[PDB]
Amino acid sequence: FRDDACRKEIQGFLDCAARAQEARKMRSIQETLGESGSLLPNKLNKLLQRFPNKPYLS
Amino acid sequence: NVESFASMLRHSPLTQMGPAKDKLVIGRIFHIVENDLYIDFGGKFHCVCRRPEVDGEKYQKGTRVRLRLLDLELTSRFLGATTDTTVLEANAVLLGIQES
Repeated sequence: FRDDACRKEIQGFLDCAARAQEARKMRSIQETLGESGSLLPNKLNKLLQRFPNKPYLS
Repeated sequence: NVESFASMLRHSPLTQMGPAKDKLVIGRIFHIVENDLYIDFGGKFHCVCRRPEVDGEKYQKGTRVRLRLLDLELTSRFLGATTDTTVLEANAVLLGIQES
């Protein structure tokens, strides 16, 4: 447990943490704001409520 | 000797056209919202085709285009419904400008 002989290994673990931290921030915000692939329930339920299913007669 | 309605329907272009599936028709752009174009082609509903990238500028109101119709009215019935769901529009593919 000496930090003078394992300096190279620590940087790998350090630099990674920095990159990983940024990805978490980028992923959370971008997914909701960004429109990729499938829509979100909140926007998809506004589309299903415009064309409601009618299992009754009127 | 007044023409009846049964004679109009027999000799009308739509009736003789037959199934719209893969039929070349001529449309008229009547409303444009950004790239999307709203096109009438002698049917009950319009089609909403997107502006072609190659020559977008030429597609203004009045421009007459060529379409390859698929449906005259997009309908489908889904699980539990008692009637069909209609989006009040036709499906067609834009094939460019009618070069008169």
